[PDB]
Amino acid sequence: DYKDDDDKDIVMTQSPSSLSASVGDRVTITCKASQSVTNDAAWYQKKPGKAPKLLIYQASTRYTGVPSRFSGSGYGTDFTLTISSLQPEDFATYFCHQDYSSPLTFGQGTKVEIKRQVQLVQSGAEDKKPGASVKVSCKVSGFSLGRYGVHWVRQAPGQGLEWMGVIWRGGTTDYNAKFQGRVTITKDDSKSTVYMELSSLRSEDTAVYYCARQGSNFPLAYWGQGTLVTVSS
Amino acid sequence: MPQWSYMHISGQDASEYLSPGLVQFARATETYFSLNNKFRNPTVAPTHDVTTDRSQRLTLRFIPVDREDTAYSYKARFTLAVGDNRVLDMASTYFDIRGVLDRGPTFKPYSGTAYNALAPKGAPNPCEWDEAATAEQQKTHVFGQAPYSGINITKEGIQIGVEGQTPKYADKTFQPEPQIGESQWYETEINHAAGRVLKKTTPMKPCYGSYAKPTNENGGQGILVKQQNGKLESQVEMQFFSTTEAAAGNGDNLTPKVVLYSEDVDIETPDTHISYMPTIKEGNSRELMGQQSMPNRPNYIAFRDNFIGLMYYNSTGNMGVLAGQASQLNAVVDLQDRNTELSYQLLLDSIGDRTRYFSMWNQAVDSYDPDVRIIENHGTEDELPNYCFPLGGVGNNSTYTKVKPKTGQENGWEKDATEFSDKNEIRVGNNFAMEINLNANLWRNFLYSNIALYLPDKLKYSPSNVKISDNPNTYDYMNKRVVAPGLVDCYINLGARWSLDYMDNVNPFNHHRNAGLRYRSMLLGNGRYVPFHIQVPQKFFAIKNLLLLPGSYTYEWNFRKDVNMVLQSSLGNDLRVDGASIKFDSICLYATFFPMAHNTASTLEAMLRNDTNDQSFNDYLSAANMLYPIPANATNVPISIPSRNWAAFRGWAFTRLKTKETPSLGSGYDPYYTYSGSIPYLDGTFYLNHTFKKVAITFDSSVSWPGNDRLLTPNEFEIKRSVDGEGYNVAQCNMTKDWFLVQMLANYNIGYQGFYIPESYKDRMYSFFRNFQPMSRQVVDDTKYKDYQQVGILHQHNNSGFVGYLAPTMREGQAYPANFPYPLIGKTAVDSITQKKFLCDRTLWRIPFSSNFMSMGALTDLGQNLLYANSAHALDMTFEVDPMDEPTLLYVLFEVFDVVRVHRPHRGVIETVYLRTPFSA
Repeated sequence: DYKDDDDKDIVMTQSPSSLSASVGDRVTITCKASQSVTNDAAWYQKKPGKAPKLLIYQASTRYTGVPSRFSGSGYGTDFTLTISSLQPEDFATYFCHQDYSSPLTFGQGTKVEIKRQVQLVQSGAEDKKPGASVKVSCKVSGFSLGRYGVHWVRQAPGQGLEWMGVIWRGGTTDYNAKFQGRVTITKDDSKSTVYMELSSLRSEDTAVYYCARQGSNFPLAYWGQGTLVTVSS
Repeated sequence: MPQWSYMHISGQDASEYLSPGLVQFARATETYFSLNNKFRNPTVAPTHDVTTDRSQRLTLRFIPVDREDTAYSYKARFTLAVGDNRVLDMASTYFDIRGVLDRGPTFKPYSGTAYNALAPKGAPNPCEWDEAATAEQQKTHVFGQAPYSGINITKEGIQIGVEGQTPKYADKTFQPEPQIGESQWYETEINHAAGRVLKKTTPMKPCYGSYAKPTNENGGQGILVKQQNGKLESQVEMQFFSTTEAAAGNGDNLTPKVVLYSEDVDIETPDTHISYMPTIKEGNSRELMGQQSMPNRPNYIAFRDNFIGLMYYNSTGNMGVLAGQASQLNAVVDLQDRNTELSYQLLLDSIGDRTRYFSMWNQAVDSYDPDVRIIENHGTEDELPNYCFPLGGVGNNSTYTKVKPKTGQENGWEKDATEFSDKNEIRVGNNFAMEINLNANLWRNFLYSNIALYLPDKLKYSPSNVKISDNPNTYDYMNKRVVAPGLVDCYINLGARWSLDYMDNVNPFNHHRNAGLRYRSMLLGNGRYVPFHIQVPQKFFAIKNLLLLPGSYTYEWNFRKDVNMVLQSSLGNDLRVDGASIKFDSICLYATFFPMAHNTASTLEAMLRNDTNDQSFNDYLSAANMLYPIPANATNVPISIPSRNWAAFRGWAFTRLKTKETPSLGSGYDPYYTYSGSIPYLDGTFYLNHTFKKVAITFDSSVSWPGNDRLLTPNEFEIKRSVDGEGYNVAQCNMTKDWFLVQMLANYNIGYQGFYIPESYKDRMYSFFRNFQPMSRQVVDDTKYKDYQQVGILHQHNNSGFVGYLAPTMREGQAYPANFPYPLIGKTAVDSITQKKFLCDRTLWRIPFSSNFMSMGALTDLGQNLLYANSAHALDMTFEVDPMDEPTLLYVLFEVFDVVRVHRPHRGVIETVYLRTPFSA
């Protein structure tokens, strides 16, 4: 009866959906995974313009340079992120995340609203018509592509964070089955650049596309500037 | 008949019944188109004048009239009866002898052992011993094994099964059986184990060679003790054991995990001895668990080649007799200057092929392995390493838990014990192994078995803490004397064809690879107790081919009982002292007669009784034999013959013998004969020819022979020369041009029109070229090699850490660069000298009394010339030989004529006229 089914997407269910808060309030968010992820839960903070910032990883560990007011908890299926005392700089949208299994999955993302060195640089934005394809670049500096694999994530308007794929240090690719093989990730070690090519575009692929890299023992932590791809008929 | 001649069953040959023109044609076309097989040719047996028609025996058996026996001899008297109109060829006669033989406790017709041959030679048997307590107080220690896994262990023994609901326990008399154990290679928990162990009362012997006869039909060896009521009873006693840690507990939990069945047995080492005795103290001890066994040397024992020695020949005191009943006179006239046995040997060689064996007469020539006599050391083909591996193919391992990756992380890993075991055996790296040089080991074993163990006794030493005989002629002495393997190791004269100098003067036929002696030993069997039944032939030259006409005749002969004479051993030990005994139960005489038609037999008898038709024979050897003592270490051998007649002198032949291996015949019994090896004087197993240097022949006095400035060195016959400044050596050895020429001419008449290989039929087993083995080698130059150092065997170390020190005992020492032998090849080769020599076994040296040394006729031209035919001459020969540390003999055969004429005037009468010239009776 009870056996954690691997090789099946792990859904991060984030509650509540939205919240209204005032400076000084204490905020609490919860995440329920479809199956145990031991302690491989991470929380990110994302603001509209900037790229995601890693807050907590391995459930309870504070990433480098994270204020004391943030804290994480939980294990297995249930996890909680608490801000002891809010501060105007914290008004953003926070995301649950798991990397225990592939594909990487995030939560739907909660909305905190008011109540009354390593470098990755991507190519320029662009737009195209349905049925076509895109190729995005990701110039890398500060580390070798033989030591780390590079992931590709996207954020569609009014949606969560979608893990697209990764190319590992040895060149082995891993793609999100959700994309029906439209994604193809390549890399040139000489030019230290990673390419992500998407095909059979649909109007629903209008999104920001982020180049990303994990740490040796902590989740995704280094992100590109983001590349906006628009598609309309 | 009519149809036979037509079908060519009978009639005339093809040449006679075919067209003359066709026969002519066939002869013309034979070379390129034969027609012979196309036409039948008949063959018809004669119908009359050959065979009789009346009842006639083909074989007669005569039981002896009178038999006399001493301790060393026995004579048998037969009345050989040739009926009228019967004809007897003495070649068809022989003595049928039957008796009981006991070859003794020194007879070992095999190498190695029969018992636990695969056991490591130092490994002990499961044993127990008393030892000083020390924390007199003594305690018993056990060293054993428990290979049987049983169901349980109670005070009733090991449980080996069930009979329904009742548990079945091991029958102590034979269970558990030592040859049974686990059936799989890998380890298992064996909580109930059982085995057998020898009581402390049974002496300690190493497993290799251990034998204990069985006391029951199920293989049990436990000695049985006679009880009061008179029944035999088993004394097997059970001994229960558990781990020391388990015995530390209080006791209620205490249970035995092992049970050993201790028993006494009648251990013995029938065919092995101790190569390493650690302590002289008698009694079981831990130290005595280290003693090592070694198989006893092989010693084949049999009757001699061609049954040499069984019948007295050339002994005045024991002269055979063949005579007519009427005439008291004897037809046999034997001399001590005659060698009947050796004559028969060389005769047989001339007629047929001595390499073939005929069981009837024990006809199996003595021989030696050529690769034992001359060592041809090619090293070993050990380019590839040889390995032994664990029975599991891997060896030691570690236990590993399976882990699976976190597929979404750079380097995240997670324990996976749900579906897999957390104790998986895995070995990292190559498997475990050990290395061995198989070909090097096999070569080493060959050298030690066939050569090292046969070295002269001066190179061996007496074993430590082991009793040994005082008599060097006993098997015990030869078997226990220790030879260090380093004297004949893998690196001896490496890359040379060279016989060891110490072995040149060692009888090569006293060896366990003597194929002939071995065959004759196995014709009797593999045991020491042998009831034998044999046929002995008549070898005397006057009789063996005589055709005996009708009449009655006394045929009486004497036979030996001396084990050292009738028997032959490969080691040559004194079989008198070493417990050999023989007994001749019965003897008969068999005569085979041609079933000749009586008219033909009568006519032939009539023709053969006439004077002109006397039968004539002569000894094949045709020589007068003389042995001159050569005292120990003497090099000059002078001999002289007083003035006498030399008409018909055919030549000289000579070799060298050892007084030890040469018995004194004619005495009837030699009380100082302590040797049972080959007897070259009789069997022709000569092997000391190479020790001759030169011969000086001086007729009368001051008259050199052959003189006339014939030879390169005309005064003397130079056989071999050490460093010839003139360069007179030949054939890449130390033999002289003169001597080689002489020998080639004597044997084949080759010298003068080129040197080449004689025809095979001319070059027989005892010929010269067949046995001519030149040899050369290089050795370090102790004077010119500036870094020379004399390192005796005591301080040589090659293969150190992998061989025994000065013994055939176990691995010893440490690995280290070798200090021996000096390299004779390569960039760092040492300054070297060259030694040349040769061997010439089986043959005799020949100086024919011929003008040109050739053989143009038995009666040499010089044997007829006026000088030696009409005058008397004294002779002075001087042989120069190599010194030898023991007494030897100069064997000189004066080649002459040894003829006999045989006359049968009337029925039952036989007269003989013997002549031998030169050297008359």
